[PDB]
Amino acid sequence: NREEKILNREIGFAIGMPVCEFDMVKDPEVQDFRRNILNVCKEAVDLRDLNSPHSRAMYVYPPNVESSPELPKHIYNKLDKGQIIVVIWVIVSPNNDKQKYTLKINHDCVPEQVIAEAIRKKTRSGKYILKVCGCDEYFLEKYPLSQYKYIRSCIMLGRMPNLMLMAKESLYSQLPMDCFTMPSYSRRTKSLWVINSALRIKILCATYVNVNIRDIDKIYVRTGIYHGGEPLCDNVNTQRVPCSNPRWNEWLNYDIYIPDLPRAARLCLSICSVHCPLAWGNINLFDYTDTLVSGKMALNLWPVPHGLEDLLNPIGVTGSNPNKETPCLELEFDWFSSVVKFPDMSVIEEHANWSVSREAGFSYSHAGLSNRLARDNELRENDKEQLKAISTRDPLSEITEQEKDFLWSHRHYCVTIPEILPKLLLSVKWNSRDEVAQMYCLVKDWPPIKPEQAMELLDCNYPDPMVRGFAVRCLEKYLTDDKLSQYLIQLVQVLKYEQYLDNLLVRFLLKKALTNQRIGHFFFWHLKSEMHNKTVSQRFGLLLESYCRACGMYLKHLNRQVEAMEKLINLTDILKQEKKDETQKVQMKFLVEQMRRPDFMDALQGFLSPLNPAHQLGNLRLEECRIMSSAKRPLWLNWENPDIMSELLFQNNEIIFKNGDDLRQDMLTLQIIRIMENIWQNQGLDLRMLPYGCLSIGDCVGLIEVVRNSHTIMQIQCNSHTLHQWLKDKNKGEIYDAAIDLFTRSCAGYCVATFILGIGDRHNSNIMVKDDGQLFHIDFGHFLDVPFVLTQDFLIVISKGAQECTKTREFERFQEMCYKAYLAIRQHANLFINLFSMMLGSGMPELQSFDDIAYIRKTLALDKTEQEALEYFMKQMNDA
Repeated sequence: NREEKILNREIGFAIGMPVCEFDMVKDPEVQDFRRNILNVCKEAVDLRDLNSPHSRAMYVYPPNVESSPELPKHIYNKLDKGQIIVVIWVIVSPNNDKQKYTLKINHDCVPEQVIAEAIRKKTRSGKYILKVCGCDEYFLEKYPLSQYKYIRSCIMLGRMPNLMLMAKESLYSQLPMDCFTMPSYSRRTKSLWVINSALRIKILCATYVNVNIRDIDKIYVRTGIYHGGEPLCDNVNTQRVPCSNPRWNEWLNYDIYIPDLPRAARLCLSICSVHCPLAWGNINLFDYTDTLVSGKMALNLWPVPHGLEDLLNPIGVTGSNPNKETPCLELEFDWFSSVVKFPDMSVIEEHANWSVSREAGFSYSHAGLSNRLARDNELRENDKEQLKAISTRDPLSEITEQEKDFLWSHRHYCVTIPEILPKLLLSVKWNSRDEVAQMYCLVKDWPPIKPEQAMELLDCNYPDPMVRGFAVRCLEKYLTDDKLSQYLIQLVQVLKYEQYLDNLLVRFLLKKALTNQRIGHFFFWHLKSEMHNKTVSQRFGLLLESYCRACGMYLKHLNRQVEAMEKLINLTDILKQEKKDETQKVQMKFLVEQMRRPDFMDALQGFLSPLNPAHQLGNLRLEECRIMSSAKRPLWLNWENPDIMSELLFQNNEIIFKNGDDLRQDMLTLQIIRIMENIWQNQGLDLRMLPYGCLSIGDCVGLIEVVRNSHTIMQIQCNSHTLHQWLKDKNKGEIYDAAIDLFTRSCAGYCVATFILGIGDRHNSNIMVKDDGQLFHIDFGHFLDVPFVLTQDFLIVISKGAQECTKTREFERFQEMCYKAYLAIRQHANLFINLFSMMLGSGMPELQSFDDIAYIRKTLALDKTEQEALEYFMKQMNDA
């Protein structure tokens, strides 16, 4: 058709990849994915069409609400007699005439109740909705007004809520309807258990294996069978062969029997020199149709990632390298006269139910022969008490083989403490179909666990699809849209661990992206920002294709953002190329020259901010745009806020564009800070952090939010009393007390957060202070390594200029904030551990092994008691 060719052009421009390149791939998994995923698209579109048009406005403008309607004490105490003061704005004439009506109402009022009170005091002389003044956020559901994050924050900050009445007809008429069309491209045996053979694989020859004859005599193929990074048997190598003729023609035998192969079994192989590795690759032993791979097949290998001292790379992704001009290794698997598939769930349930009756046969005498079969043995309360103690340890405490045998034995009891499932799963012998079949039935009826606990089951050491299917069940039952957005970074990353294109995790995330457009925005950009990475570009490219067909009109607004970013990349590439050594003035002349060409001049104005799509980026104030003093030439960009009420929120939107630095680390560290702030605010501990906008949009390219009215400590010094005098100066009179209080709280938060996270390299140019006293750190490149950090400059401010701070009462109140903030994060240690664990396959440099993560066990003292952990942080703080 004709409309389909335009839509494919729009999809291709958004992804940076022509749709026809997807059509060219003859891998049937690819084509099946492109068709089979389309039911998620129709379900999502139908969810947006049931109860139109309010259904599609919910989609485009979801409520921005907190997790729970309950308010902490320090929040409620902001509100005398449970009453909030809210200003409601109405425009009487089409000339944008302002009329404010101030209201005093209960915080739990639905937006309809706030419209009623506003319309009654409008007349003192069901057709409207509330909009946040200054940005495209709406209050469409019947949430308690205090539960919306904007209203909650206005209570938190002691700032005045500014809202606007707007008729429903206004918003609805500006939301175009979605005409999702199904595309022209959707319309297109013996079990393993009955095979008693040992596994053997044929390593025949290798091509494109050019390598320097210097320091190379012989080369050889190292293989290994793994299940999620743990070997199922011994690694078997091939025999050394000459470098000029890479032929082995060798069948390798492995200590594992075929019916015991787990579903997620993978062949991890590599080519190694003689005694270093050259290139690696992984193959799934089963395809996406549950078929034991049989026959000849060739694998294009991957270059060794810098830092890989091992010989195999079992955590790297699986599949052939798309660059077919790389080392290519040829393999052959046994055919067994028939198509071999993995047994049905009914066959597994039979074998497992059979296996439980074999237990009651064996009785108590036989139970002695195996420590893992302690089911028949009677269980003292010590056993129940040890299982409880095991279930309460962090996801990275070592589980001994005694404990693993102890866990398998009591699995019918572990169902009663479902939080122990992760450690239980780690106790299975995954190379025993007898045990695994029996674990499946446990997982089949396992009680749901918290989303924060289930996310662990999606990282790099739970590859089994039944384990991961249970994990998605949990998120799909308890994970709120708020928490989904909060954790979206990690949930996108764990898609890389998935063994196949079509899988329950991606169907979950895609459906939520296509029913919640705040989520779909960052879903898009987190995927788009890594299309340059060839290990996942095809995976994310196909997933982006299906998204762009069903997200609706927002595809047009996304392309609008993509070309904006693309012009900024091209323009900054030309600066780093042709004017990199010129003065900043010569660079600015060239910048203003390039920016005033007509094609560029609208590509970058009249689009939505990728940092926050509620923010509209109107006209560009070139007079306020500058190349920044930093290296890599950051662009200070300034747009007009075209909103009618821009003066009540922010009149200019200031964003830094940075080309050259990997921003994934800043984006992650600020996520952790935001979550830590959320934990502290829920426990009534008002420690004000500033998790500040930072989005990676591509390979060492991204956007950074500007916080206004802030200065670095180094500039403020331009005496240890110097900082405090600046704060006294900026904050005279009654403001002094609130300002000192704001600095002490923000300092406590960042002291604790930087200590826990091992945030080193902190100097007076990495710590800024706002005019209202808000301290906050910056440039989070390095992290997880450093001791507790408190300069004398900070302490003088806390004690309001006193000589000894330890002596004053304010330092006592400062410490209790830290100890409480420290113990609050420690009580949520599993959350942060799992979040970092999910980031291991990301390819991020500073999160590549569990050794990198072990440092938060040390700073949080998880192997000690909450007493002795507090004393450790008692000491770490007084060490100054």
